[PDB]
Amino acid sequence: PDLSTWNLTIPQGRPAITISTSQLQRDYRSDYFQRTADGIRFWVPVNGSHTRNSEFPRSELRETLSSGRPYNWRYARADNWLEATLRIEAVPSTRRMIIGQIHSDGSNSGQAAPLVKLLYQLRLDQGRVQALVRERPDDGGTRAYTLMDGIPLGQPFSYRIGVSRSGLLSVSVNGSALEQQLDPQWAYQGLYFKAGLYLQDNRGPSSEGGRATFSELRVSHQ
Repeated sequence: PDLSTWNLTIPQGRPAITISTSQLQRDYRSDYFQRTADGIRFWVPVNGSHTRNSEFPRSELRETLSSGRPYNWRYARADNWLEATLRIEAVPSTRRMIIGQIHSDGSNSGQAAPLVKLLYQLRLDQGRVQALVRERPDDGGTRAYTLMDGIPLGQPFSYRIGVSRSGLLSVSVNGSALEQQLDPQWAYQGLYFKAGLYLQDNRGPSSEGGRATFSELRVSHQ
């Protein structure tokens, strides 16, 4: 996958370090992020470090300009899409983790919160992917929609998250989708894509954590 348009936050350093787009391009490799024959391999130990405003570790990409500068866009400028193919290889005790998001920069709202978070949850031996969407930028909560179930560890699945230039939010897994016209307050918020592994668990042995390989990861604003 093309890493030209991403920078990466890892679960090491206190607070957590953000690897620049430049450093990422120079074939950066570590236990937390590796370019493999199967794509990009993410790994986040449950006891890894956290960003200054979060309580959970992550090895997650954040959208940027090729210059490494954070890229926040308003949907009206074009058709925005994030497309991925991945397989979950390991999960933490809580058995859930964020695998993708459309986050808000909070430039024109009281908070910087995600518009949508894709959550993978392994229940026993079958994993399901839920889309947690918040109706308005300042909302305190989100609504969960199960897009797909029956995805065991190792089984590849695809997902796509996007917002049309007219404001139509589209979220899907294996093609199973949910479409929603965005509330007008979203039209003037800076939005950005994220992909990787963001845990929602922070306790356990170093041997515990989340792991996944993305065989496909494309971002486009056409």
